[PDB]
Amino acid sequence: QLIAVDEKLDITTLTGVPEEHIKTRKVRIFVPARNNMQSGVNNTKKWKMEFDTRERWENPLMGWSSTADPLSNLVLTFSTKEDAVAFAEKNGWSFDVEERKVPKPKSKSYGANFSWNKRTRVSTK
Amino acid sequence: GVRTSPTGEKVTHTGQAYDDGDYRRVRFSDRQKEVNENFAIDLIAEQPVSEVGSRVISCDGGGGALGHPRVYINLDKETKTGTCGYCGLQFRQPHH
Amino acid sequence: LGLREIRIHLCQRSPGSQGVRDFIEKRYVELKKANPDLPILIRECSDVQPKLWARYAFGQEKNVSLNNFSADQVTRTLENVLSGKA
Amino acid sequence: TRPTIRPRNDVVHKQLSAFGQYVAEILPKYVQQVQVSCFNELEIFIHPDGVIPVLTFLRDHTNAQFKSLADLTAVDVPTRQNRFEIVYNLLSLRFNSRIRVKTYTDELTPIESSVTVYKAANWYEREIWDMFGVFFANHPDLRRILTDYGFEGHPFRKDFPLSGYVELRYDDEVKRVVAEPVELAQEFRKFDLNSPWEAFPAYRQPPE
Amino acid sequence: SNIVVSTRTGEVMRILPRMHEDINEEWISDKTRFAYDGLKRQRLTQPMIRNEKGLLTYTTWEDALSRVAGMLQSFQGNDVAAIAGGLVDAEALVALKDLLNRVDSDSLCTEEVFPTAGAGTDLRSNYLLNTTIAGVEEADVILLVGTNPRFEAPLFNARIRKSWLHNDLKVALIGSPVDLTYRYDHLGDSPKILQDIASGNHPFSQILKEAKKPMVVLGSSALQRSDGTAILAAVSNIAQNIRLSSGVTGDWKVMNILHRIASQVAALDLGYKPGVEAIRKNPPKVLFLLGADGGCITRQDLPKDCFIIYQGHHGDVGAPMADVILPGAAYTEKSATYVNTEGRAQQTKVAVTPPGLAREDWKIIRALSEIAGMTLPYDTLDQVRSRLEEVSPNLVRYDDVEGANYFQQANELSKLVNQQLLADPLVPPQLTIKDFYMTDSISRASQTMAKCVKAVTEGI
Amino acid sequence: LHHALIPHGKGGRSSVSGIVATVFGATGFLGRYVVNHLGRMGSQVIVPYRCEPYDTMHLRPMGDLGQIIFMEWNGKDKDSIRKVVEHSNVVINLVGREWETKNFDFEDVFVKIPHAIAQVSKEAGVEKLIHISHLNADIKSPSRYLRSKAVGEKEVRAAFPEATIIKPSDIFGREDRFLNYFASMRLGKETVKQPVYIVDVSKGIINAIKDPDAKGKTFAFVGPNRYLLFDLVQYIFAVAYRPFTTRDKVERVHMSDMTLPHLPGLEDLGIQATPLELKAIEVLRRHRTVKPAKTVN
Amino acid sequence: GTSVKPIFSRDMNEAKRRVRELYRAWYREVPNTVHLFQLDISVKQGRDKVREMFMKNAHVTDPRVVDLLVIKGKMELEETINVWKQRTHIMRFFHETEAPRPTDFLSKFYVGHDP
Ligand SMILES: NC(=O)C1=CN([C@@H]2O[C@H](COP(=O)(O)OP(=O)(O)OC[C@H]3O[C@@H](n4cnc5c(N)ncnc54)[C@H](OP(=O)(O)O)[C@@H]3O)[C@@H](O)[C@H]2O)C=CC1
Ligand SMILES: [Zn+2]
Repeated sequence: QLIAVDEKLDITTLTGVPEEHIKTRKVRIFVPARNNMQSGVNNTKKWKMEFDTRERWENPLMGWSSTADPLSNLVLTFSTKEDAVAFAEKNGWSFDVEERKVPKPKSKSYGANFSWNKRTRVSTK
Repeated sequence: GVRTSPTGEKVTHTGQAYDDGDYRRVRFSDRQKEVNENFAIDLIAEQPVSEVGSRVISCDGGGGALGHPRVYINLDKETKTGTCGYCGLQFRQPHH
Repeated sequence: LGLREIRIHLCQRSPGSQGVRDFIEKRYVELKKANPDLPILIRECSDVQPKLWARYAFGQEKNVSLNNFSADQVTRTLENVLSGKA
Repeated sequence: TRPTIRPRNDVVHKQLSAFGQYVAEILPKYVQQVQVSCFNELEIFIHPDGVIPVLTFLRDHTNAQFKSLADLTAVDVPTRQNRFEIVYNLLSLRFNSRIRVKTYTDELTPIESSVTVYKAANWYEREIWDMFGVFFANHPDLRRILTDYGFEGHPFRKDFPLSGYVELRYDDEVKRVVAEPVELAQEFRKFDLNSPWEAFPAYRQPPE
Repeated sequence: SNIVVSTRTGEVMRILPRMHEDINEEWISDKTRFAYDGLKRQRLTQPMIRNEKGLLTYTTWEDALSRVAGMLQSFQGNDVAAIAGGLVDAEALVALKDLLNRVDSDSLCTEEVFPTAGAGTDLRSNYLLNTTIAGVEEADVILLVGTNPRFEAPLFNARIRKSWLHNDLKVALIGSPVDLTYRYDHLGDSPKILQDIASGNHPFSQILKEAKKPMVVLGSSALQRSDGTAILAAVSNIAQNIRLSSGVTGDWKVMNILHRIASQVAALDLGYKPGVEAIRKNPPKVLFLLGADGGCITRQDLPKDCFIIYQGHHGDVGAPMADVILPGAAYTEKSATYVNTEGRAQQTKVAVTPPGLAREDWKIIRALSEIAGMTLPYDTLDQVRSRLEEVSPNLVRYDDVEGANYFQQANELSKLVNQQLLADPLVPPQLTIKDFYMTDSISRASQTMAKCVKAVTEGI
Repeated sequence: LHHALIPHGKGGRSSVSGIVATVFGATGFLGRYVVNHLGRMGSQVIVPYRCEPYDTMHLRPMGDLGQIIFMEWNGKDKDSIRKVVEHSNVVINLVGREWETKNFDFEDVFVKIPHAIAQVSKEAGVEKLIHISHLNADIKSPSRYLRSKAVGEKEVRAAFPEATIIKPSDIFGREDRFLNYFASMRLGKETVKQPVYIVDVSKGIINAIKDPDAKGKTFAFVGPNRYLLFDLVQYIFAVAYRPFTTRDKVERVHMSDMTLPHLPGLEDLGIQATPLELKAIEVLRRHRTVKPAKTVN
Repeated sequence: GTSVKPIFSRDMNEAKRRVRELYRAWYREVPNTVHLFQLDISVKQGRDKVREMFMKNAHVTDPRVVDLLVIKGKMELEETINVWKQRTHIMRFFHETEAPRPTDFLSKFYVGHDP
C-alpha cells in the first residue's frame, strides 16, 4: 500500500512554469524590516519569499512602467523559515536566507534621567 | 499664460515639451497637441490677499461642504502671508 | 614559472587546521623575513578543509590540501612551493 | 450590544455543538476536530481517507440526512506541509441546517471522488483539478473545465502569477492566433496595505 | 549601514534606515539618506570612444569592447595596470584581478594608501576594526589618532557617543581639535605624542595602563600622508605595550583601523596593492580606471599616447580624461558585495536597472575577457561568488565579523623598518561639516548636497 | 545616441527596439510582412498610405498602442514625403506597380518617387535607407519595367550614398502574384526561375536594418533552387490537384532569372532560405476542390 | 520511513510501462492529427516534437510524479483525439512566431540586462 520511496520531493515538472523562470530566478526568504516611519511591529511576524528584480522600462506611449517578467508582484507568506525553505526546494528555486533580526532588550529607567553624577542627566524634558 | 516651445510646440503647465531631437513629436503631425490654456499657477497668483484682523484664520475653500477640509492658518509671521494648503488662497494681518 | 602569490585558507576552531595554525604562530614571521616581496595571504575557512593556493604567472593556479597536516609538514610544503620543486 | 452589533444566537450554537459532538462520537475513526463559529457555523475536520464514509453517513443517516451538496472548493495555504484544503459544504432540508467538512491533501496524494455520494461534486471536482491540481481518484471524466486547452499550470495556486505566463494575439504571418511570453505595457502596481498596530487582540499568537 | 531603498515604477524614491543592532543601530547619516539624488545626474549610459577630432562619441558595445581588447592583446606585463575606486564591489574587483592576471599583470591598486611594509595586507587583522562597532560599547578608554569620526564614520561616532553617555567611556584624541559632539581629552596634534605614549613619559600612558579594556583607533586619513607607515608602527608599539605591560585581558583585540571608503577592505582582502605607488614606479601604457575618481593619476604623470579606460556610472574627474568609456551599474542597480571597516561582508540587492546601455561591472569585464580571448571561467553571479570563495572564503559569509587575531606577527614584522615621523600636525580633511557633504561622485552630482553646502556656508 | 532610441525590454510587442521606420508602400504584399516584423519587436512604424484607410485597416493589430501611425502622402508632392520621414531613423521603400496607369507610369513609380524619397531622407537626417528593386533589373533590358528599376537603383545610389539596395527575385507568398498567377491560368523548357519565400525577404530586410556594416551594400535575395518554368508550373498544378498583366508581365515571366554570384545574398544576413515545396502547400491549399519538380544547379 | 499513497504505480517499472503506452498512443495519433487539422508540418516533424516533449521530463525519478505526468499527457491526447482543440492549440507546441533567444554570454550581454 505504501511505496516507501526515498527521494527528495520535486514538483517542478507539474507546475507549468517555463524553464527559464526556474533555474535563473533567485528567491529571497526573509522577515521584512520594520518601517522606521512607524513604531508598530505587526508586519515583522511572518516570513516572506520574494523574487529578484528584473527590468522595467518606460512605455513610449503614456510613459507608463512596462515589465516582462510574470513573478514581479509575487510575494509568498510562510509561518516559519523551514516551511519557506521547503517550499522553495520543492518548487525548484534557488534561494537566499538571512536570519531573523530581533531588537535586543534594553535597560530603560526614568530615574536615570535625573542623575547626581552620571552623564545620563538630561538637559531638558 | 501659455508659452510656446522653441520648436513651435505649446508647453503645458507642467513644463512638458518634446525637444528638437525627440521622435515622438511625429504623433502630433497632421493632428493636434492637447494643452489646457488655463494655468492654475497664474490664476492663483492674481488672487487678492485677504485682510483679517485675527491672529488665526479659518479656510474651508468657500462653499462649506463643497470646498476642502477646514484648516486654520497662523498669521503671526508678518514677513510673508499665510497660505491655505488646499485652496492656495492667501491671508495677512493689517500691518499699519 | 614565476611564483606570484600564495594563500593559506585555515579554519579557526577546527582541529584539522590546528597544525596549520601552529605554523603561523611559530614561523610565518620568519617566512616573511625570507620573502619580503611575496604576498602571503592568510584567510579563514568554515567547515572546509585547510588549503594552500599558489598563483603563478599568467594566472595559473594550483591548490594543495593541508587537512590534518603537522606544522613541520606544512613548513616543508611551503618550502617546496617556494623553491619550485615538485 | 447596540444596533451596530450583529446579535448572537445561543440556541443554535448549543444545537450545533451537540450535533458536532454526536457526529464525533459516531465516527471516531476519521473525525479529527469539530468547531462551531461565533456566528453558528459547524465545521468538521477529518482524515482524508474518510471522505467517502463520513459524507455518506451525513447524506444517509436519519438524524443528519444532509441531502444537498451546496459547494465543493479548495483553499491553498503554501505554508502547510499538506498544501491544499478541500472543503465540502452540505445542506440538510429536513432539519434546515448546514455543515462543513474539511480535509487536507498535497500535490501528489490523490483524494477519493465523491461522485458516488453526490453527483453535484462531479463538475466541482473537475474545477478543483483545473484550478489547484488536486487529483481526484475514480472520477468518471477528469479534465480541465475552465482554462484554455493546453494551458500549463494551475492558476488558483498562491504561487501562480496573476497575469499568467503567456498572452494571446493574432499574427498575420502565420494567419492565426498565437501565444507569446506575457509583456505588460503597465505592470500591475503592488500596494502594501498591511498596517502595523494589530487590530484584534483576540487572535494574537504566542511569540514562540 | 543597512538601508531600505523605496522605489516606485522602476525609479528610486527614497532611502530609509534598516535596524541592525551591530552596525547602524537604527539610523543613517545625512549623506546616505539624501545622496540618492545624485544617481539621476551626470550618468554614463552608453559606451564612448574618441573620434578623429579627439572628442568622445557614442558607440556600440561591440566597437568599444574590440577597441579595448586590441590594446589588451597588444600589451602585456607591467604595461597594463588598473586602479580601483571607492564605490566598487568585490565581484568587479576579483574579475579585474583575474583579467589582468591572465595578461600577467600585478598592478592592481587603490586610491587610498595602506602601508605595505611589514605584514601589509597579508594578515586580515592588520587593517580591520577588530574591536567592532558593537564592541565599542564594552571599552572603558579609547584613543583616536589622526581621524575625525564625526564626518569620516558618522555611525561609528554615534556609537562612541552612546558609549560615552551610557558607559562613562573616556575618550582621548591625537590630531586637530575638531568637535565630536562629546567632550574629549586633547593630547596634541603632533605625531611625536604617539611616541611618548609608547615611552611612558606622557601621563595618558599611565591613564590607559589601568584600563581593563583599552581601545586604540587609527584612521586611514592619518595613513594617507607620507609618514603613514611610521604612524602605524607607533600605534602598533602602543598596543604592544598595552598588552605586555597591563596584561593580556584575553580576546579584547585593542588594535583597530577605521576606513573611509566602502571598496577598500574588499580590495585589500583580494590582494590589491594599496596606494598608487606601483603605478608611479612603473608607468603603464594602458590603464583601467574602475570607477577611479580620486584624481590621483592625471595624464601629466603617464606616458604619451597612453590608453585610459574608465568604467563607472557617473561623469566625474576621471571620465573625460579617458580614451574608452564603459558605462557601469550603481549600488542600487546590482547585487554586489561590500565589506565594511569591521571586516563584515554584506550584499546589496537590485532595486532598479542600470540606465540605457549600462551593464554590470563584472559582466563588462567578463565580456571583455571573452572578446580578448582570455575568457574567464565564471559566467553567472553564483560562479563569481564561488571564485570569490576561492580567493578569500570569508567574502561569502554575509553576516560574520569574527576573525583570528594575528597582532603579534604583524607587530614584530613592523619593527624592522624605522621611518622617522614628520613634523606636521595630523590634520584630517574633514575639519568642518561643509567638507562632509561631497566626498564621492554620487554626492558631487546631487542638488541636495549642493544645497546643504550652500546653506552651511551662508544661512538665513 | 538619442537615449530614447536605445533598445529596451525583451523584444516583444510592448518592448522598445530603437527603430523608427517609415515604410513607403506598406499596403502591399511585402509591406504587410515588413510592418508585422517591425511591430512584433516593438518598433515604431509610420505607415504612409495613399488609398482609403479601410485598405490600411489590417495593419493596425500588428503593433501595440501608439506604435503604428498612419499618414496621408502624395508621390507627386515633396512636402508630404518630408513630413512623413521627419522623425524616422529608418526609411524603407516598397513602392511598386506591375502595370501602367494613366497617372503613374513606370518612370514615376520606379525612378521619380524613389529619387524623391532618397533625396528627402538625406535632407532630413535619416540614418538608414533601404531600397527594393528586381533582381533582373538591367539597363539593357527589353522591358521598361526593369529598365526603370535599374535607373531607379542608380539614382537612389546617387542621392543616398549609404542606401542599401535589395534585389529579390520572384517572391512567392500566400498573397503573391507568382503562384496565384500560375494557378489562375486554368510555354517553357528553356527558362529558369529562382523564387524566394516572402518571410525570407522580410527577415532579410529586418536584419539589414539591424546589420551595422550593410550600409552601401547591394544584396540579391534568391531561393535555394533554380527551377525550369515548365516543371515548376507542372508542380504548381499538381499541388492544387489540377490537370495540366497585358504585355510586360508575360515578357518578364518569359525571361530567365539572372545569376549574380558576386553580390551577397540571404546567407550574408544569417537566413536559411526556405525551399518552395514546403510553402507550396500553404500557398495553394485554397485552389483545390508530392513529386517535387526537378531542379538545376 | 518516507511512505506515501500511490496513484497508479508502485515502482518505476509500472510507470515506465505507462509512459511507453502513452508514447505509443501519441505516435499512432500524430499522422491522423496532421491530416485532420490540415497542418503545415510533416509527420516526421510532429513525431520529433512528441519525442522532445517526452524527453523534456526524462529526469523524473518519482513514480508519483511520472504517473501524474502520464495522466496529464492522456488528457491532452484526449483533447486532440476529439478535436476539442483548434488549429492554433496544436501549434502552440512549436513556437513558430517567437524570435530565437540566444544562449551565449556575449549575445545576452549585448541584448539586455536579463541574466
Ligand atoms: N513578386 C513580387 O511582388 C516582388 C516585388 N518586387 C518589388 O518589391 C516592391 C514591393 O512589392 P509588392 O508589395 O508585392 O507590390 P504591391 O503591388 O503589393 O504594392 C506596392 C506598394 O506600393 C504602393 N504604390 C504602388 N504604386 C504607387 C504609386 N504610383 N504611388 C504611391 N504608392 C504606390 C502601393 O499602395 P496602393 O495600395 O495605394 O496602391 C502599394 O502599397 C516593389 O517595389 C516591387 O517592385 C521585387 C521582386 C518581385
Ligand atoms: Zn483654502
